[PDB]
Amino acid sequence: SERIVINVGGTRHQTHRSTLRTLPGTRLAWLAEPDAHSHFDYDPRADEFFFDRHPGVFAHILNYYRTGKLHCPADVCGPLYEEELAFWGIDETDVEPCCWMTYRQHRDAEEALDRRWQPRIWALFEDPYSSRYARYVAFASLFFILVSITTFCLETHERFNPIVNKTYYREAETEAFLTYIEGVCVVWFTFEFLMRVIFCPNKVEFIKNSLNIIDFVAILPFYLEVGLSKAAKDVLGFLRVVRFVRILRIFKLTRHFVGLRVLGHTLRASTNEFLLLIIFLALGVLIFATMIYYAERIGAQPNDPSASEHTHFKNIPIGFWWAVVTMTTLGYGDMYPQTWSGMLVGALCALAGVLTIAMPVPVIVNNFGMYYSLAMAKQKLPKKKKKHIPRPP
Amino acid sequence: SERIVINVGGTRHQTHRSTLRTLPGTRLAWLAEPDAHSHFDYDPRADEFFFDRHPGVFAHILNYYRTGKLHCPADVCGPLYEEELAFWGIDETDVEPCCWMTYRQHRDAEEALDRRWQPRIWALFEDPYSSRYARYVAFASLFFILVSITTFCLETHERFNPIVNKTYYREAETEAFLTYIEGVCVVWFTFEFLMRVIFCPNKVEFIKNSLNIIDFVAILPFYLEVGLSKAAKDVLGFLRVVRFVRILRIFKLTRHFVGLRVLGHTLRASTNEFLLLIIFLALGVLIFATMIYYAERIGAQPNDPSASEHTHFKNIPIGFWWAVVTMTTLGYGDMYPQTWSGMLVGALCALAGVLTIAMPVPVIVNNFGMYYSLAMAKQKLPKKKKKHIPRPP
Amino acid sequence: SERIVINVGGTRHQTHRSTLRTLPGTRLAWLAEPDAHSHFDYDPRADEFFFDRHPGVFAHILNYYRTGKLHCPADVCGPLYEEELAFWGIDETDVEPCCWMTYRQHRDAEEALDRRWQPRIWALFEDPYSSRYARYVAFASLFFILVSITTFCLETHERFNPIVNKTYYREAETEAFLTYIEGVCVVWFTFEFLMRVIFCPNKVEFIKNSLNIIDFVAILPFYLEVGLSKAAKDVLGFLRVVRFVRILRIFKLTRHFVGLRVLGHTLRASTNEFLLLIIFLALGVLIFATMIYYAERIGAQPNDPSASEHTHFKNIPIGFWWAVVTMTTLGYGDMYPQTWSGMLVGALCALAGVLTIAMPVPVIVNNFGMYYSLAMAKQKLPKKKKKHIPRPP
Amino acid sequence: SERIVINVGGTRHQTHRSTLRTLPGTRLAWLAEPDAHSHFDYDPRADEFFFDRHPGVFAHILNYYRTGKLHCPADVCGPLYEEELAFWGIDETDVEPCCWMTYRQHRDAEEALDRRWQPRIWALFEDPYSSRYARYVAFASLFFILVSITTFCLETHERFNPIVNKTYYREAETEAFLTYIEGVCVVWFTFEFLMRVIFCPNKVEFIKNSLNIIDFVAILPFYLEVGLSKAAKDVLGFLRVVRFVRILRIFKLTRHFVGLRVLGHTLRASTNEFLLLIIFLALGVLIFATMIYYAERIGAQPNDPSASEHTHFKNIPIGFWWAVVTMTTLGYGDMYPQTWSGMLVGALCALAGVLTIAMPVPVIVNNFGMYYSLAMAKQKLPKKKKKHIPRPP
Ligand SMILES: [K+]
Ligand SMILES: [K+]
Ligand SMILES: [K+]
Ligand SMILES: [K+]
Ligand SMILES: [Zn+2]
Ligand SMILES: [Zn+2]
Ligand SMILES: [Zn+2]
Ligand SMILES: [Zn+2]
Repeated sequence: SERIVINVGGTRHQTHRSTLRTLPGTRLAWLAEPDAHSHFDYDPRADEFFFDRHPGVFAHILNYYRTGKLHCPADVCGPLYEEELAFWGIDETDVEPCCWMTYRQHRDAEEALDRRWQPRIWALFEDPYSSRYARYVAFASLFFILVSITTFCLETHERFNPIVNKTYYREAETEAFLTYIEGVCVVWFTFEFLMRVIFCPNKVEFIKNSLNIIDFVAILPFYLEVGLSKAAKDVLGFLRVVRFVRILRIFKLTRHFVGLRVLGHTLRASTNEFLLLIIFLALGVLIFATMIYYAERIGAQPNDPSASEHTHFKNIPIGFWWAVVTMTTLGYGDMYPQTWSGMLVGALCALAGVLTIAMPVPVIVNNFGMYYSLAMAKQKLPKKKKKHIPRPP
Repeated sequence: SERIVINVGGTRHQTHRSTLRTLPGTRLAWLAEPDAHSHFDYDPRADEFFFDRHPGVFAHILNYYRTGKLHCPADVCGPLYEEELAFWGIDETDVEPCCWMTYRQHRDAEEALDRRWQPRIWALFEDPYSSRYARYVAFASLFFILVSITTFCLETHERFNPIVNKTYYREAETEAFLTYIEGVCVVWFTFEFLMRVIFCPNKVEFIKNSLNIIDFVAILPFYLEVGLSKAAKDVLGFLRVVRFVRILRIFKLTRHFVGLRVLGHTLRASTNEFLLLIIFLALGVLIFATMIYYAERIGAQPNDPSASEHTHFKNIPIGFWWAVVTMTTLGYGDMYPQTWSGMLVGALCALAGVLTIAMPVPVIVNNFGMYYSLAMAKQKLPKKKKKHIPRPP
Repeated sequence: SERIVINVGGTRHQTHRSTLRTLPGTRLAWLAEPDAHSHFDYDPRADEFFFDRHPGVFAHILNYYRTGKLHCPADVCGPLYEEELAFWGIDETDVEPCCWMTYRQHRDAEEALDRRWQPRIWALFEDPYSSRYARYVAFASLFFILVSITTFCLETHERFNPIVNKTYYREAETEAFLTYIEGVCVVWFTFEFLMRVIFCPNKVEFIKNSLNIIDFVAILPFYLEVGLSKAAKDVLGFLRVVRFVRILRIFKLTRHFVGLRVLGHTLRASTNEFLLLIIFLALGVLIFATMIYYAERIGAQPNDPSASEHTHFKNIPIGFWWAVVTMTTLGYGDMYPQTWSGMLVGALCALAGVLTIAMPVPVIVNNFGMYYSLAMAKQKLPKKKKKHIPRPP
Repeated sequence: SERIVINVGGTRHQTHRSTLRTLPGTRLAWLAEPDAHSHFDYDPRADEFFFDRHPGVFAHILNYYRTGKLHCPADVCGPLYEEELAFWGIDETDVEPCCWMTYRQHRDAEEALDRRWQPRIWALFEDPYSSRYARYVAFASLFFILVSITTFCLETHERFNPIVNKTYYREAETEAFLTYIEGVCVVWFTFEFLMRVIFCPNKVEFIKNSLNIIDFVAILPFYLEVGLSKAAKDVLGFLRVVRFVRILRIFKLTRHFVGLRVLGHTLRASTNEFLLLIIFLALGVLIFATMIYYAERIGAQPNDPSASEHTHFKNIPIGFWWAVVTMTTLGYGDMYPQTWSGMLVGALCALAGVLTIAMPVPVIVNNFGMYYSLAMAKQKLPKKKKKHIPRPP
């Protein structure tokens, strides 16, 4: 009467029926009731109920019954404790904030990290290692993306844009070689795009796929040569700006990399820290721009009609630029303080920038480290054969 | 006789009566005395006293009785151990320094993180989400603060300050548009301020509130147009300097952010590390300024009458500026060593600066990380319903 | 029947025969079978099988039998748990990914960190502390390597390369003193190399040794003076480029240092993070170069025939250089944005560079820290005498 | 026979006599012998030996007996485990390298952190808080040290060194005010120094005290005015260089600070990491200086007689300066690559510098963090009254 002995995995836990009776609806509560002999495993020889569970954590569960606050035992992996409290009926959203960030850590990382010829057609878009043709087409598309990017970067150069005379417009024209190489790359990319269009299951998600969007936007300007006078000039002007995306085709290749998927998950999972960093920088930039603009006017020469003639800080927005360059410890040197007051404000800006940049960035860095370790583990670990054949219920 | 068996949560702990008798006044000490059968729960069948507590930590408490030094078991959350030793009577200020910083960690973070129409009137100052009018007034005050700040930053620009001729004073005058927008913003802010003044409970703390102080100081210069000749020029000169605070109205909006409250708590809780960083920087700056000023004179040309003509380091304070810019790895390039001795001193300055900046900043960064994790946890965790109905004493 | 009591190190673990029978082939499975009395140690008095093992981890092993997922107890060193599960028959490649990176940590670090006168001849190449002649030859080779390096660095100077007139070729010739010192150093190094050639066991690995390769490549140019007209000029031109390696002889001395061996192991063990860092930098550099080149053309003056006359960003590759200098927070200041659009892109470049540089570098830094702590431990720990005399099987 | 039951703190540990007999000379070994009933506490009723010790760690000690390798249980503070194994007789220098750096951590930090009127005379050198006169003399010496330093820094300025004509030597002379203030400060410091000389116990250590050395060296130049023609000019020239130490008197005041004592202990305890950092920087600087000097000559114009006319990298030592400025991400911009090859080498230099600077600096930073946390703990913790009255042996 009032003393009940729980036998968990061969370790006898003793407690009063009242302590079990505190938290109702849970399995131990039902144990405390007078109709428990039939309900649960029990032997009249020793008057102990037997549960075939880890005892080392049942200590902590029973502690939640005793004191009233549920904590995570720091000597067991989060998932192990999760499964134990799941069996005992304790709700997992009860743990104290002192032990919540380590408990809900692996599960946060885990959640963040998560007709006959049609297969052979689609095998050109599957993983490279999934076939030999796949690994060849992947190498070829890599070569052609690189050639496109190099053509772009060389097209913007001077050596390949000699000035010429047109009869009466004077301008610089691009070499023919570049246009020919661009045509070749467009032919290859359009062939690939048409072959991919051949098989397009769930065309809504195919259009929602950012990669295919980038491909089509990148292939639009060249194919607009036939389509393209007054509107034609504006559309060409925006067509150069569209061609600006042609470097974005490199993500098609780098998507199969692991570190980049981890980086995408890190970014999408650390929005709060990015917003925090941007707010810190905005406040710092504004405050220090105002401070330096006013400091640099103290020593202004009275003779000059303008308020500031000898200082780079002729207004506050210029202060914004200097404040960013100085807080990130970049320090180009295009504009710097030139008055003792300006120098004081500048030293404060450098130190405050180091601090308010080093506040949230370590949070973000720890997120990436955790996700990368987990992803590399899940990649390295050989595929299991589920050695444990579970017993029937 | 001399062998007493303590039954804690179904685990029998055995020890000599002397070990219990060492630390007097505590509950176990009273257990050791010969008048313990009535005082505590005890059965003559097994000669064991029964305590319904976590046994895994009673091991460590009894260890304090045995050896004489109290430690924190690194496998339980600090608050759990705190509550257990609180029950057993052990003083919490006895733990060894090896295990004090982790024990008193959550409790440090926790402490650092902590007439009919009058409600509807005050509802304009309450949280935005607390109503719909609140969220609208909040959006409107955001718009008007941003307009005030943009007017300020554009007022300091040249494009909006064209030079003019006044008849005989020559100066640049600000555009009328800016003055009109400023008047509009002042009208709105004064309306808000008067409505807030309508209801001001505990007016002493209302005046002590830094936000209301900033509001009044920011609204004083405009309203001084009517009040405002010899004293008037000085008060206008200081009025521009007062208007310098008008950018501080952005804290009124950003106070409801979480990262900023965490930053305020971090700053206020890491004063020692800030003083340490400032002392390190002062010693480094002084020492390296002297060293570089003397190094740069070794190669001074004898012909020149001045001691230093070819060096930027004409004196030591200039050295202060260079030493800050160089120790923070900023490196503007306005002044740099130009003598082999100067270059040696410069390399030492760069390395020593990296080191004495990276000494205390990680301490501060860890503080912010801990406070931010705890605050984000306490924000995310859904409000509890206190499932545990405590038993009557 | 169905209730089996395992006695591990004096702690009785109780469980059903089914739970043991789940995972077959393991020792506990064989325990569950009806032919277990003879097979294992067992007493009919208490009906318990006795195993003389750590019980605190047998809890977790039996937990793997019960639930079906094997975890690492965070309260025991990885090697201890490894040895226990090795005894019990559990495969070590079954642990959950939540507890794999800490389990397989020490073993990863450990694996990464791992005729009469012929002995006296070879004693000149052995460790310096291994003899007295060894420590003397080591000091002497240090002196001579340093003299060679100083001769090199001074040979490239102007003070030692005065212009002269040759009769009709005009050029600058190196001082004779440098050539004499070089000859002396070559004599010493060739004597050392010949003495080492005297004894060369496993000559294949001797040739595979990078140090001996560097020695021979460094000693080739001088000895080619006798060997060395049209081909002679090209071979001299490449001989200067070969002599460029003469600074690599410093690794011969620094190989006996500990931090450098740890750094070599860190590099070779963190290839993935290096590839990740290089990919991040390549994407960032490409993207930001394109963005800044296009941003800086928005404000281009229309009068100029060239597209860009007032900007340092005349093409995209120049953008590559600026993007590296700006993302590493180096910021020389040779080229910087000069247009409001350029300044926006520049601020984004600085922040994104800090982030994508601080992503993988902490992983690499943690690797080096772990390897260095382990190597310093293994160096400090005095050589053991294996106090534990193991019992015969 | 062969089965011995050890009762440690009420938990029965069972093991074979052979396992105890493995490690000889230790207490458990003596337990295993047949003459153990009299030697140790033992009851024939239960055939168990009773030890009044923590059982949770006796598990691990007995594990050392069983397997043969001693590990540290990660759930107990290092000192607790130290004291337990000290009682059991296990040598502490046996623990495995996997668990040595965490075991020997607190003890490393701890070791690193460690006639009638004569008392009133010496009370002027004792701690400021130790009296009222002490706190006053401390404030006064602070004021006078600051005045000396300000006089120094202003003496090197131009405003206070106007050029004058002496009749025939032309030079700039220092203002009289500075000399008068210097005389006053020297009078005060000499009075303090004489009063301290009054009482000088253990005069050998008084002379070995670096602070008194600095005081005497700083006070020597002024007092040499009376002592001080040909030798006089050289001694004055070195006297300015001696006066260079006058800024070192600030350590007299800052010695009572805590962060500085922690920094001194950190430096003295991290010599290996400093040597490692310096070696890394020397190799990096040498290698990259050579690489950039050779890279920048590829694009050298053939017309120029000199090898390099258009590059800042006219020789290799200049490369040393650039390599330091670039590896520390300082980047003054006085010299930077101007050739595509030079730019490649420069990008490599920036990245390699970040890496080989971030390798050992985190080790040093962790040392400082550990020492600072321990020192702040030992400072905060109130002085104990040793509640535990130990029992007589
Ligand atoms: K910089
Ligand atoms: K710069
Ligand atoms: K810089
Ligand atoms: K920097
Ligand atoms: Zn786990
Ligand atoms: Zn907790
Ligand atoms: Zn271990
Ligand atoms: Zn402890």
